[PDB]
Amino acid sequence: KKKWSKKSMKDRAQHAVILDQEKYDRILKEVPTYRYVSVSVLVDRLKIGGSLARIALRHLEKEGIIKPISKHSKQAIYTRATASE
Amino acid sequence: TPIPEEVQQAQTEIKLFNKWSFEEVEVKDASLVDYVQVRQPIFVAHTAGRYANKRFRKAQCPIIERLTNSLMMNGRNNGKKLKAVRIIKHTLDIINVLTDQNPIQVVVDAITNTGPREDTTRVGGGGAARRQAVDVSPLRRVNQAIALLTIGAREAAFRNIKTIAETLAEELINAAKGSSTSYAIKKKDELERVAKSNR
Amino acid sequence: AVAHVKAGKGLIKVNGSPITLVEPEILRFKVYEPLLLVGLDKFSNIDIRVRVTGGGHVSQVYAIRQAIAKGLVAYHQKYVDEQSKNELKKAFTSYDRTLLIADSRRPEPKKFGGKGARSRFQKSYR
Amino acid sequence: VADGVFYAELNEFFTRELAEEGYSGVEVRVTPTKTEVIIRATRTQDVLGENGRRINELTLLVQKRFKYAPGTIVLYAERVQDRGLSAVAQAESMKFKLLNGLAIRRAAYGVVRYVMESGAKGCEVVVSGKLRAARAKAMKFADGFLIHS
Amino acid sequence: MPGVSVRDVAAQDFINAYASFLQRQGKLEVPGYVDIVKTSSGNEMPPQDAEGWFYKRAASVARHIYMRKQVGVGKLNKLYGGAKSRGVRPYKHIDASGSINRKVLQALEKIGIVEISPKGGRRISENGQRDLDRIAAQTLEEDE
Amino acid sequence: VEEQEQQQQIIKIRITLTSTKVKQLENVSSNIVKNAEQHNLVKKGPVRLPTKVLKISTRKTPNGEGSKTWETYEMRIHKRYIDLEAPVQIVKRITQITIEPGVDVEVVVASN
Amino acid sequence: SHPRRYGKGSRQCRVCSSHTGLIRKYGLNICRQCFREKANDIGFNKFR
Amino acid sequence: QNPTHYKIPAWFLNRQNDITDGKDYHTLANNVESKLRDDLERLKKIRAHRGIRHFWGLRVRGQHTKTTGRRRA
RNA sequence: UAAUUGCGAUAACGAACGAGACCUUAACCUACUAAAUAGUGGUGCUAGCGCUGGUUAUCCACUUCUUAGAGGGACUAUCGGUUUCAAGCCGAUGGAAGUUGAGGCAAUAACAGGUCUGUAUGCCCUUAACGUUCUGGGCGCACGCGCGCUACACUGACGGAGCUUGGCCGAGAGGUCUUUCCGUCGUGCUGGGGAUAGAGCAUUGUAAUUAUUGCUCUUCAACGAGGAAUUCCUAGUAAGCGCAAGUCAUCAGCUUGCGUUGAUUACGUCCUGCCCUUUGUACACACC
Repeated sequence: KKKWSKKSMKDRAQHAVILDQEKYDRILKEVPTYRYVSVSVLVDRLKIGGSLARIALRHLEKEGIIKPISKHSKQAIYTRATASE
Repeated sequence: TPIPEEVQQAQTEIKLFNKWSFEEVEVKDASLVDYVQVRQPIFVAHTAGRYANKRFRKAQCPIIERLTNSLMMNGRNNGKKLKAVRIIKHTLDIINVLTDQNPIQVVVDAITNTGPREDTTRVGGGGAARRQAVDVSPLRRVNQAIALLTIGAREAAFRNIKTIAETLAEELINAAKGSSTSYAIKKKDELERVAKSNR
Repeated sequence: AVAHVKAGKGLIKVNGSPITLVEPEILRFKVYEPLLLVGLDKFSNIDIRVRVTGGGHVSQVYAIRQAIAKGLVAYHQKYVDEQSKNELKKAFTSYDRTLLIADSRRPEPKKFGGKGARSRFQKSYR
Repeated sequence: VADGVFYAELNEFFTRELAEEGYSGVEVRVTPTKTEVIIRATRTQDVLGENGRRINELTLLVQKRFKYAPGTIVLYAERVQDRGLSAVAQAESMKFKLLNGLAIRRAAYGVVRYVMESGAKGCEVVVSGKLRAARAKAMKFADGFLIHS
Repeated sequence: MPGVSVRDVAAQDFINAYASFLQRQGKLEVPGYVDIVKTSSGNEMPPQDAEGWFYKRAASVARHIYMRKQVGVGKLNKLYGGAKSRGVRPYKHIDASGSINRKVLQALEKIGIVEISPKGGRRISENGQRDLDRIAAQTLEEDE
Repeated sequence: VEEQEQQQQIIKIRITLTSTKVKQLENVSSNIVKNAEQHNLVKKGPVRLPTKVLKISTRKTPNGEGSKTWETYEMRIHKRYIDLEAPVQIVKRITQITIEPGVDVEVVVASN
Repeated sequence: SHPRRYGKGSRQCRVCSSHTGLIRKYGLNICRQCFREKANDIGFNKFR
Repeated sequence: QNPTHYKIPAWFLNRQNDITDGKDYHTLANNVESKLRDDLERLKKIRAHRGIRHFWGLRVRGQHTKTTGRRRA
C-alpha cells in the first residue's frame, strides 16, 4: 500500500494535535473564509479524521467559540461565530 | 387551541425543505431556462407520466427531483430513497454554507455550465464509422449534466475518505465556479471539444 | 356531532378521518402528529392547510394511517379534510381548487407471467 | 380445501367407471349419505334390474372411497335431451364404427352431418393420422361455426 | 400531554429518556449468558452499559407494550430481529433471540411490571404503566 | 350464543349453515330461498354473509419437453356462503332439509 | 415368506404409475394436470 | 490465553487417546494452528475417510466439480 | 389500425375462423342493496395533570376494510381544429383515454421438432424373462458449457434498537409440566469475503461416510467490479429485500405465486425475427 497518517485516537490523546495546533489552525482558520462549513467537508479539506474532528469540535463547542447544529449520520454544520441580532 | 408546527407566524410560507426559496433562482441561459421549471416546487417528490412528446417543449421537470433520483441510482446498486433524500438535504445545506447563496441557484449554475453545446454520436455509413456532431436537445443537456455531476460525486466518495453529501457539494460548487477540478465541467469541455472538431 | 368522511386514497394506506372541529391538534394512529412523525420534511406537507388558509382553529384532524412503507400515505390524509369543508362552505370552494391535490398512480403491483424472473424479465441467454 | 377434497376425489372415479360402457353421461349430486347418480342411458338396463344387485351395484360402487356413511343409496333413470352437450354415446358410436371399420373419411363427414341437421351451430370432428395404416397426416374437418376458444 | 406522550413521542427520544430511569433498578443481572455471542456475528456487550443490549431491550419493550399488548416471549424476539432465508451463501443476520428475550422478561417479572397469561401473552400491570407514565412527565418539558 | 325463543323452552339454537359451490350463479339463487323461509316461519333470520376466498392457483410446465415459456394456464377461485338463522326451531330445521336445491351446492347442517 | 419393509413415503395415483407426485388430492404430478381440467375439486375450471 | 472466572481443563477417564477435545482449546493462536497439524496425522492413524482424504490430498468435504478450484492450484 | 380491424373503391356477392367484443382481474368509484368477519362510537380499569389518551367489555349502528350484486364502465353524442371522404393527430372534464393495461379466450397446417421414462395402442425382445421383492452402492471428475447463488465493500460491514404457541427453561440446533436511531468502522484484500480444512453436538431416518440439514469452534481461499463478449426491460415494468405455497422421511432451489422496495431510456425500424404487396427464380424434404 501507499501509507497512512492522521490516524487518531493515539494522536488525539498526545499533545501534538489536541493542545493548540489542530483546533486553532484547522477548524478556526478555515471559518473566516466560510461562515459555516459542514463537518464532513471540513474533514476532507483539512485531512483530519471524522472522529478526530468530532472531539475538537466538541471542546470548541464548550468554549462557545463554535456552534454546531445536527443531522443523524453525525453530519451537520459547524459555524464559528456570529452577530448582533 | 394551538400548539402545532413551528414555522413563521405566517406570510407566504417558503417550503423546499422549509429552508429555502425557489423563485429567486435565475437561469441565465435563455434557451435553458425554458426547460427548467421552477414555477412552484418544494422538495417532496412525485412521479407523473407526462409522456415523451417531442419537438416543442416536452414536459414538466424539477431540477431537484432529478438530482435526488440520479444519486440513489448512480452508482451502482442498492440505494434507497430515504437515505438518498437525506444526503441531498444535507448537501443543499453544505452548498449554501460554502457559497453564502441559495442552494437551488448553485445547482442551476452547476448544471448550466456542465451541459455541453454539442455532442458526438457514432454513425456507421458506407464503409466506415464517422462522428459528424449531433444535437444537444435541451432536456438531454440537463440529463447529461446531472449524470456527470452525479458520477463525479460517486467517484470521489468511493476513492477518498468522505461521505457523499460533501463529495456531491464539492463536485457541484466546483462546476458552479467553472473549475476543471470537477469531473462534470471537465467532461463538458471534452465533449464540446470533440464535437466542434469532428465536423 | 360533526363527522364528515369522504375518503380519498392514492397510493396504498387507508386514511379514515372523522373530524370534530375544535383546537388544531392532530393525531395519526391516534398518536400526536409532529412527535411521531419525526422523519420529516414531507410530513410538514400535511400541515400547510391547517395553517395557510387563515383557519387554524377549525380543524382537529383525527387521522389513522394503517399499513405500508412510511412515504405512500401523505396524499390520502389531505383529501378528506378538504372535501368536508367544501360541503359546508361552498365559497371555500377555492381552497380545494387552489391548493393543488390528486393523483395516486393506482397501479400497485403488476402481474406475474411465468418464466419472467421477477415477472416479464425473461432471463438471460442466447 | 377439505370440503373441496371430498369433491376432489369423487368425479374422476365417476369418470373412470363411466368410461367405455355403451351408455350416456353421468351427473352426480350428493346429499348426506346418498348419491343421486343420474344416467341418461338406454343401456341403463344393464346397470339396473331391480332388487338383485345390479342397480345398486354401480352406485354402491361410489360408496367406498372417500364418501360416506352407513346407508343405502338411490339411482334414478333418465331419458336424453339432445345427446351432443354431454354423453358417452356421442363418443362411443364413432368408436364402434372405428373398430371393424367403414370409410374413415365418410365417418368424419357423417357424424358432423347428424348433429348439424339437429342444429348444433357447429360440429368439429378430428380423426387420428394413420389412415390406411400409412403415416400420420392427422385430419380435421368442421362445418358451421363452432368455437372451443 | 405527558401520559399520552408515553404513547406519542418518537421512540428513541422516549427510550433515551427512559433508560436513565431504568438504571436505578437493582436487578439487571446478565449472568454470563450474553458472553458467547447473543445475536448475528458482532454482538457483544461492553457498549451495552449506557443503553445497550440488555437495557434498551427492556426500555423500549415497555414503550412498545403500552401501545400494543398482548405479547409473549415470541412476539418480542423478532420485533427487533431478522433471520431471513438465505440465498445460501449469506447470512445477513441470525438474530437468535430466544435467549435474549428470556433475560429481559425475567427481570421484569421480579420487579412486578409484567404479568403472564395462560393463552394471551405478556400483559402490562398497574405497576407497569405507573412508572412509564410518571417518567414521561419529565420527558415532554425537555423536548419543547 | 343461544338466541332464546316454548317446547319446554328451546335450548338448541346455534345453527351454522355453510354452502360451498363451484358456480356462483347457481349458489346465490339457493341462498336467497333460505333467507325468505326464516322470515315466513315466525321469526326472522339474517341474510347471506359471504366471507373470503380459497385459491389454489398452481403453475405447471405442460410438458414437452422443453417447455420453457408460455405455460398453459389454470385458476381455482372459490367461495363460502355462511347463512345463520336468528332462531333455530324444530319446524325451521325440517322445512330447510326436506326441500334443499343443492345440485353441486354442498350444504352441511352443523352443530349443536 | 418371512416379511419385509422400507421405502415408505408419499403417495401417487393408481391411474398413473410414478412415485413422484403431489399429495393434496392424491395423484402424481402430471396426473394432477389431467385432473386439473376436472373439477371434482371446488376450483380449477380453468384457465387463471 | 486463560482468564479468572472461565477455565477449561481436559477431563474424561482414560483413554480415548487421539484426538480428544482438551475441552475446546482457547488456547487459540499457535496452539490451535499447530494442534490441527497433529489432528490431521491423528485422523490418519484413525483410518478415517477424513484421514484417507488427508492422504489423497483432495478437497476434503467433497466440493462441486461443475466448475471450480481454478485459482486454488 | 397490434388487427382482410373498419371504411371507401372494385367482377363480385357472400360466408367461417383467429383478432376484437366475450371472461379474468390489478387498477377504480361508491355514493349504495346485502351481511358481518372488522373498522369506528358508548362503558369500565387507570395515567398525565371522562380534560387528554391506552386497554378489553356487551351482536347497539352505519362504512372506506369484507365480499356478492348493482349501477358508475370513460367515450371525440359531449365543448373543439384544416379537412376527396370514414379517419388520423393533439386537448377539456374526470379517476384512466379511442391500441384504457396484462396477454392469460390465440386460426388452420406444418417441423419425421420433442415425449414410448411427465400418457395409453401397434409390433419384436419375449413369456412361472429387459418378472419379482429388495439390500447395500452410485447423480467421482486433469477440462468445456449452461442456468443460478454470494462477493469485491459506505447507496457498506457489526451489534442493538424502530401446523403453530402460551411459559418454566437453552451455546446454536432445542426439550416440555402444559393449551429506521446510535456504540462500532477508517475505504482496510480488512471489523471485507466466506471458500476450504478439522475435531465435536442434536434432530429427520434403520442408516448422514462417496450422498441430510442446522453448527459450537476454529482454519481464514480465490476474487480490487470482471475479456473476446450477452440477455431483457418501454414506469410499479427493468433491478433489488423477503415470504409462503408446492417439492419434501431429508435436501442446496427448483419450479412457483403473494407483498414489500423502486429507477432509467422509450424517437423509430436508422444486426435479428415477421407481415403483406412487388419482380425474378435454374430452388421445391426447399440457400444447411
